[PDB]
Amino acid sequence: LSEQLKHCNGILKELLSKKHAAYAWPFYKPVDASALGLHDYHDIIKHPMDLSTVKRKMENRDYRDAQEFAADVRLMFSNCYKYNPPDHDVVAMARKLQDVFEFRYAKMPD
Ligand SMILES: CCOC(=O)Nc1cc(-c2ccc(C)c(NS(C)(=O)=O)c2)nn2c(C)nnc12
Repeated sequence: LSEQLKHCNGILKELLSKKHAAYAWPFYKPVDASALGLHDYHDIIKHPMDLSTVKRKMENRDYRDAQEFAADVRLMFSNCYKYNPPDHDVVAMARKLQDVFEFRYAKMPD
């Protein structure tokens, strides 16, 4: 891990931590469209993403740089904003978790 990717790994640890679990847990595993009845989910969302996938990629040392890590995390959030109306509970949860991500990601030394 580069120093930037070590920083990203620490961010991932925080996003997965009990501190944020009350709004992070819908992002812990891939959206299960069949169980939830999200009929059009895989038509609307071309590239699903979630924290278990980010965690797998980081653990396997698959990210080439910090930008690749950030793109996945933002893809996860953007999918949630794209699929859901603005007043849905899960959009508010996404925003609270993204507050954590964007602030800590911005503090990455460069
Ligand atoms: C028409 C109503 O729209 C929605 O219900 N939307 C969304 C719902 C949930 C969601 C809820 C409850 C549970 C138990 C789960 N679990 S999981 C990760 O296995 O699928 C997920 N996540 N979500 C994400 C991300 N993005 N959108 C949604």
